[PDB]
Amino acid sequence: MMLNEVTAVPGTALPVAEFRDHLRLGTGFADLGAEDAALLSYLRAAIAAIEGRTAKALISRGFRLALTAWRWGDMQTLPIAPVATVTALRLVDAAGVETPVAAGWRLVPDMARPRIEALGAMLPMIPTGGRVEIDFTAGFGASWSALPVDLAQAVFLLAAQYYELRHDGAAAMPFGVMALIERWRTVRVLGGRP
Amino acid sequence: MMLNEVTAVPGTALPVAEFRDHLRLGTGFADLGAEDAALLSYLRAAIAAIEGRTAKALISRGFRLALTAWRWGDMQTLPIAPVATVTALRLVDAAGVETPVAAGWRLVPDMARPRIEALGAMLPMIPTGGRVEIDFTAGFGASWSALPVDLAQAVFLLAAQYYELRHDGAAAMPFGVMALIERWRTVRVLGGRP
Amino acid sequence: SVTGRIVAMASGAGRPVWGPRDTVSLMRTGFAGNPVGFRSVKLIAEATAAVPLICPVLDLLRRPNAGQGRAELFEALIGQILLSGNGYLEAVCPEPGVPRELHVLRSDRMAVVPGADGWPVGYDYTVGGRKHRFDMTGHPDPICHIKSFHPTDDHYGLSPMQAAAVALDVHNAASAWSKALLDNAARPSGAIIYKGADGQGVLAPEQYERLIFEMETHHQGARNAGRPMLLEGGLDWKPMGFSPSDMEFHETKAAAAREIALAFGVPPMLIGIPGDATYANYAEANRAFYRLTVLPLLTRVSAALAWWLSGYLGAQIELKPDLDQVPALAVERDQLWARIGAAGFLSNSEKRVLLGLPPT
Amino acid sequence: SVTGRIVAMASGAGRPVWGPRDTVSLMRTGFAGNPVGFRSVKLIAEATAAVPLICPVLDLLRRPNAGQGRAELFEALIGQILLSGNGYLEAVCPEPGVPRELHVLRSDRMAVVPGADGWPVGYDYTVGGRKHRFDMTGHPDPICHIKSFHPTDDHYGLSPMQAAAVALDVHNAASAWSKALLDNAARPSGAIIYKGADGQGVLAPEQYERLIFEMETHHQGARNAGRPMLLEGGLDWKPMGFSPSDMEFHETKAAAAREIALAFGVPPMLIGIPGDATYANYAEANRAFYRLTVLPLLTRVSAALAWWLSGYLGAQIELKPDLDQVPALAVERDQLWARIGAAGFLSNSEKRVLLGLPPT
Amino acid sequence: TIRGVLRSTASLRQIASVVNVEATSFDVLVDKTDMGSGWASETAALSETATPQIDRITIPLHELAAMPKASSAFDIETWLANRIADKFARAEAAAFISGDGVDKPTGFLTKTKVANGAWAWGSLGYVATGAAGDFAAVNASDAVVDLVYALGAEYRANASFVMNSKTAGAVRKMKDADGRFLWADSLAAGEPARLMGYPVLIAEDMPDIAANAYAIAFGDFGNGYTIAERPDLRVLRDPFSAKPHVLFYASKRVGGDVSDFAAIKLLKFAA
Amino acid sequence: GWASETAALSETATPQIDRITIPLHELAAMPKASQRLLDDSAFDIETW
Amino acid sequence: GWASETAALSETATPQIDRITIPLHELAAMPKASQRLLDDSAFDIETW
Repeated sequence: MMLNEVTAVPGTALPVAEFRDHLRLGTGFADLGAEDAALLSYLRAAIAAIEGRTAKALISRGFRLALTAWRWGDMQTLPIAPVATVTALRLVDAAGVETPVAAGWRLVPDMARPRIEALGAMLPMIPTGGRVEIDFTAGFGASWSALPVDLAQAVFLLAAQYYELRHDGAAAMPFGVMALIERWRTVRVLGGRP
Repeated sequence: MMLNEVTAVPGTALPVAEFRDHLRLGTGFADLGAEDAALLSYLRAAIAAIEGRTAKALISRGFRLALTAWRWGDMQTLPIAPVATVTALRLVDAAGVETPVAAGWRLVPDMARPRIEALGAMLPMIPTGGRVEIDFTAGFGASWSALPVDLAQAVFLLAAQYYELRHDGAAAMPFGVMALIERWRTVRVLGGRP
Repeated sequence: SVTGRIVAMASGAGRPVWGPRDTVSLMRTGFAGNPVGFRSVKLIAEATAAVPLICPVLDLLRRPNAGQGRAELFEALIGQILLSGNGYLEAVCPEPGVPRELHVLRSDRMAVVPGADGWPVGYDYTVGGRKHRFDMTGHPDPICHIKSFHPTDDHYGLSPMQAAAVALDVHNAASAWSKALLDNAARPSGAIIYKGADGQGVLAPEQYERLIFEMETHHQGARNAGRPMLLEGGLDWKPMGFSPSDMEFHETKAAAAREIALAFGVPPMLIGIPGDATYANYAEANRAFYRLTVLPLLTRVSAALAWWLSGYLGAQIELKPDLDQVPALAVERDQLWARIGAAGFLSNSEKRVLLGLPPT
Repeated sequence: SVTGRIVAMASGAGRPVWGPRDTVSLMRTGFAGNPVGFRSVKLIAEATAAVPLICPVLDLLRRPNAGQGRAELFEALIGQILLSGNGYLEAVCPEPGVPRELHVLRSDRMAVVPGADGWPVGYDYTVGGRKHRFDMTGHPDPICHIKSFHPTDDHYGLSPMQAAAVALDVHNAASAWSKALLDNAARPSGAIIYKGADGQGVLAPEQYERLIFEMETHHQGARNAGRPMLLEGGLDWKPMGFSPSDMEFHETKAAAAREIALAFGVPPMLIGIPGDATYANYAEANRAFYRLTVLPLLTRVSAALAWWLSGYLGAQIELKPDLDQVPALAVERDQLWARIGAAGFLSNSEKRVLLGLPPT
Repeated sequence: TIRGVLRSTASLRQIASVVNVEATSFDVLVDKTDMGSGWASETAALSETATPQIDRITIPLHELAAMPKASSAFDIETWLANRIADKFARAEAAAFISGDGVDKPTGFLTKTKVANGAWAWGSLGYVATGAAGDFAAVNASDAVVDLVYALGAEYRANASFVMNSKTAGAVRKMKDADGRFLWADSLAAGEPARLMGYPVLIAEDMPDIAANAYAIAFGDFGNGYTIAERPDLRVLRDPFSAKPHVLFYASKRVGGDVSDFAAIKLLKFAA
Repeated sequence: GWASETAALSETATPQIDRITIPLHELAAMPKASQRLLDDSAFDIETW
Repeated sequence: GWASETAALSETATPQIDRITIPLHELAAMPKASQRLLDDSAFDIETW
């Protein structure tokens, strides 16, 4: 299960022009001077901190989930939560014949537990040695405006914090960064065999 | 159960001209509009924070509840609480055909339990491998004036906070943000099977 | 019989009446599932088959059909009565009198038909979608229908397993509680906690394979039980326990295992369940077993064979249990022979007529 | 009969029906796995072989084949009935009457065929992928198929191990709980905690070999039990305990060790499991064993040998257990000889006919 | 006890020839024509008079399947078994009457009908009523009686009418010039069940009275229509595929078309 | 449905189960009878 | 197969069977003998 991203964000999809406004608009020094491409490097650091704590995706990037054995008999919960439309469930063998499948499975979308959940009880078996591989597109929307705005504010509360102070310096807000994230974290209570 | 929104709020329905009165910006300046691009960026970031802590809606935008298997045999409690006039339980098929169904389902309005209970003792069945999306418009009212005012104040107590401090900087009221929210949260005590 | 016509119309004449749906599932969950429900029926059905009978007709009962002996027949017959409250016996008559085939039809797939006057006209053996519709609108009436007593139903029996159906599901699930507890449980015998200088800190895979090899070799196992285990800075060993160790629903299983044995009527001493000594010394509990739940059951079934099979004959025949040379009733036979044998006042032939002997 | 013809075409005529899936796995986990399930079958199968029989034909039973004696045959026969509910006996007939070979076919690799009229036409011995297809469309019918009673199935037995299949997995895993607890457990008899000036600090390998050698020589072992153990600054000795010491699933294993013995019907006193005294003094529990689970089992198999082997002869033969000079039933024989021997009123020849004697 | 809608049960099964078959198909063998023997001449060659050309008609023995998912007051196993046997008894009734060729028994209405009097072997014969909407206005029931007497005296020993309910309605609506109900005269009689001395089978899968529809059939279906089938019903009590729904599998296989094209005669409501 | 050989037959529609409720209303009469009228008259008023 | 079940081999190719017909012809000989020859000869030609 490597789960590398196929493509990253373009960078032009990120709200750098809006984050300059969350940094100092309506109150402030002026527009002031901010290294523009620096401000893009703190948004990518705040999204990747909230993509990890929430297990969401937020920009709808393309993924590739290549894992060897199916965990359940049929279920296969996908980790990156807001999903849409499996690109392909191609199945490579130990030599690399890469024979895709086009039926036998129906992705059941959900923000809680996205699944693969094949038809009946038969999910495509794995060639011995030949890892299965699932390409999917997971996230809310293509642009920044399609996001839930409370989750978008948790990026701006966090990316501004990485802008305001560089090293790990000390400094309880009601809806802080942490309180806006907790309704998007994954609540799991299984430590068991299934 | 995906629960996305069909349409967002218009933005012109948000009280930016009244939120500006709240935040004590200024009365008779000739500029008066340098903050309009950001004030509604914090009102949408504070409503969406209270829409998740309360599971309420507040602007009565249209929703789309795309789910596959029914949670209980007949009930199907909807997540977004203040509802009215469920439009369409169009029953999609395994692939393609979408047939809207009158189906003999009712709607039990409540702020706590917005059920969709069926009258024929069984909701319309679900084609195996197909979803059942429900279009419904849920919220208090169309404009800002139709809200409960204490919940409208909890947006103004919260979006004023995001306007006054940008990053997560720490800084006890009788009826604060939290104490106004708590009569609108969902009080549940079931972790069971049914 | 005069009121028979009124109840028949409500149910619907000419149409099959099924009764209990879940009957087949109590068999798999209560007779193939737990030993107490398994042993209780097997203890009775192998006891009623062993009791001889008193009448010709018994030549049919001795050899009913191919591959199904005399004792094997009543195990199938009583084994349906204890399981589903109903016994069925098809008679196949190539010959006009005393039909030479008997077959215990299972009561899962049999259904009654109320008919006109309330007493049944059809029985339906329903396997797959296929029916048969046996007919009761005749004189020989080819199926004897032995009912257990049911006060509320008019067509079936009560099946003691239905009365114990809660206590079966307690005993099935308490026994499966301890099974899945032995299969889903993580107890550790301790935990080597490694905090570090910070509140959190991992240890490197160099250090981690060092920690296994001193734990694998020198601390785990029976042979390393009690090494003094130096703990440097940061490390600490918190030994865990397992606080309910024995006795996971042990008495509620042992109480439900007695209520299952209560419903079928076996004493707790015969089946082998633990419990307080109610009966004393097996001269009582075996005599109580063949007097409260075997011989009343056998004299009720044999009374139905005495009447159904006499409908094929001309003369009516009685057919009762022997209640003699059944070796569980020897304490009732010592007690009755020594009473009259010690009564020396009345003469020799005057007590042969009491003990049941042919006088001389 | 008539119902059977309909039943066949539901399952499929001419095609093998297998029945139980796991019966090959319950043998390894329930008869080669635990002693209670092992001894329970061995206690019964060695009891039914010891009981004499009453009839020529028994000359076959005394010497069925090479390397498989009379007592060894019924141990193989009943040992399949208790394990998988089915007994099989192949007969090889070079001669027309009384075939001189008997073979207990194991019931893992045998499958039935329903045939046309519901009663079986084929039995299929399947080892590997290779079959035999014994034929039942004839009169001698070369395999006797002894069924235990099964209410839901029409072709097989119930196999008491299937009814105890939860209590086997409790007893197998609770016994394997204590095995792997004695094999995976790190208890220390203490821990010498060394913090240091900091919150954390290791001790140098010069100091550490000093610390082993004063612990190896002067503190561990029986001979160093209780040295006063000076602890300077920084060092500290925290003695650990072991809070569940005995009794890891001790009663839930012992309750499951009784439910296995309950299902096969052996008393707890004969097998040797601990428990409350139900039976008293072994004159009862051995008499209960040869009356509730041996002689009903043996009179059911012998009733099938009396009918299958009579299909090879012309005249039909009865074949029953002796129920005489079997020394567990001596308490039922004292009780019946002293009753009639003390009955002095009826004469001498009038009681030889009661006790079973040849009259004089 | 759970109730259901009570559907029609009469199914053409009890008047057609039911043959238990075990193979994949049932081949009936009917000669198409006569011997053709002539009165011989006293001085003539007299050879090879003729021979009946035989024809094999194949009953394909199709299968019927219904697959419901099961998804303690009433017990589903007995009830669903008592519903799916009814649906297999009713869905084959439509195929026996107006089934087509594909995967199902071809009913006797779908056999290229030819007007009687020009009747050949490969078809079924009909008689016309008159006006296209209904029975003839001047003399009703003349179509019924010459439908009876245009069949053949050997098959009329045991022949029956086949209609649905609202064609027997329109038959009992026939009345004389005083309005006295030619069939079952009073309002106190009921269904007389012996039309023209022959039984009536109310089979609902027949079409009703229309512009050209063949709403009334008449025949000895014991020679006419052959139902070849296997008597059992498959019962896969499936504990797999879906944990949520049992999804029982029940199937019966059955086939049939017409064996004898002379036995069945139809009533065309046209000119 | 008539199942073909090369079909790989799909599952069919499980019949909808309806559940119609009887409300079970009450029907009562409360006649008012005089005590003296019930004590004096020759007729059985409590029966009538 | 061994590893082909994971990639492909969702079904293993069954043996495509084949029917070879024995047409069962007849072998017939009809020699013509004379009635004079069948009567004059001392040799039994009818059995030869």
